Amino acid sequence: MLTELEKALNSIIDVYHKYSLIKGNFHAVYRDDLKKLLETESPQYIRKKGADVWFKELDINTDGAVNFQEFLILVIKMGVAAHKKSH
Amino acid sequence: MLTELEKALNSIIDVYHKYSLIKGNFHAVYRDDLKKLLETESPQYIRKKGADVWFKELDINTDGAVNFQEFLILVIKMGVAAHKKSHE
Amino acid sequence: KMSQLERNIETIINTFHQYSVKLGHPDTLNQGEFKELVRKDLQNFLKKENKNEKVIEHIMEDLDTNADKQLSFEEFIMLMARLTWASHE
Amino acid sequence: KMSQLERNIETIINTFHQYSVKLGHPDTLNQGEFKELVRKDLQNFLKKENKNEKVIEHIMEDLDTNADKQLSFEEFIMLMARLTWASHEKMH
Ligand SMILES: [Ca+2]
Ligand SMILES: [Ca+2]
Ligand SMILES: [Ca+2]
Ligand SMILES: [Ca+2]
Ligand SMILES: [Ca+2]
Ligand SMILES: [Ca+2]
Ligand SMILES: [Ca+2]
Ligand SMILES: [Ca+2]
Ligand SMILES: [Cl-]
Ligand SMILES: [Cl-]
Repeated sequence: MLTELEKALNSIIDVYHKYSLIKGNFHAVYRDDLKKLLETESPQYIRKKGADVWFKELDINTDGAVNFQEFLILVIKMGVAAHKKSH
Repeated sequence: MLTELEKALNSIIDVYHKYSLIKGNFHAVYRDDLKKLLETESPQYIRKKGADVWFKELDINTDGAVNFQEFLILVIKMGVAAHKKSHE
Repeated sequence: KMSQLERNIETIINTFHQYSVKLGHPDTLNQGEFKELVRKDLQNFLKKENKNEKVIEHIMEDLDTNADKQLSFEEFIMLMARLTWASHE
Repeated sequence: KMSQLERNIETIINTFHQYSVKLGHPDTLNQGEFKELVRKDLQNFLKKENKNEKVIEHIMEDLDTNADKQLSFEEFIMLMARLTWASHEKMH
């Protein structure tokens, strides 16, 4: 039995895969995939930055994709911002 | 015998350790430490961005420190930029 | 209406808070709070580490980047990302 | 005058170039070039992985984010960061 916190962490991987499996490399989220991700998964205060700004910020190696470790930057920022909001 | 490439990767860890040891938590580089790292370790085209601009970019969790995994972002960007230069 | 990603982040925030609020600064984890959370809510992910209290203390010390003997949410989330990465790998 | 970090980066770049230029596009690694680089220059850091050609193949596939069957330097450097992290972690 995984705890609820542990299941939450595994679910973060599932969310990435929903998008990384759309096309091309299954370990890559491309710019249009990332736009769908932000629209579907993130609140307005994250979306309003814009998918192009977010893509440039997350694509650390400038290879035209967001890999899982790069996606974790977005998760960290969303968690920190959500935590701020909740109080 | 580590290869020259492997020794270069381990040396990158040593560079970070040089600066994280200056003060405070020994797994953290703070604003002034990073300024000193950029000034000593990085070329002008990297430095010119500004140490505060780099710090804001590297501090992903906004806890006021740059940890080793955050430092790796700088190393990737430096690598990509130097590679571009080496054939330009 | 909450997305899957939002639910997972809420789970993280609410778990942090369950412990942070019990004692001391209500929005940070002191050492006893961090230990309790890791012991219960990361009993599988940190199964080996939980066998040694000093290992857990060292984990906290590493995460405590402003050296105040407490983990803010900012500090703590770096652990959650490391653990997700480790699970992924 | 070159810093410690700059020398380490130059070592990475020169090693990538050594193999990328052997065949095909001179600034990317094709599968055979990548295999050669891993077998020789990462014989310690990827010791277990090297024992299976198909594992080395999968690592390149995962790194090849635009799926053109070669690794640009941008794609390759992500392996370098991952291996540096792994080495940092095991010196705990
Ligand atoms: Ca994909
Ligand atoms: Ca990328
Ligand atoms: Ca320090
Ligand atoms: Ca940080
Ligand atoms: Ca508390
Ligand atoms: Ca703290
Ligand atoms: Ca080539
Ligand atoms: Ca490619
Ligand atoms: Cl594609
Ligand atoms: Cl301090």
